[PDB]
Amino acid sequence: GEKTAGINVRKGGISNILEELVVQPLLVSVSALTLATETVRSILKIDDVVNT
Amino acid sequence: SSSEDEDAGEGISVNTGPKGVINDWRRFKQLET
Repeated sequence: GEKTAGINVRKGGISNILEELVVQPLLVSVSALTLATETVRSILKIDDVVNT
Repeated sequence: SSSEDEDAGEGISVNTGPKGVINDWRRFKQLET
């Protein structure tokens, strides 16, 4: 149930990172996930390469 | 006596091989240029 448990590089283990002030905007992870999924879907619909 | 004259499928359109070999192609192409 620890929603905000992350890798604490300073402590060297696992701990709550909101106490470490390690935060990022949502439209970084969301954008990365969306764009990566779209790119993977685009690549999966490819079955040949042609040299011009 | 002794004394005498004596005394099909031509169209290939290669697909990926050029991509695989472009490293060596450019390796030779730089020196050729």
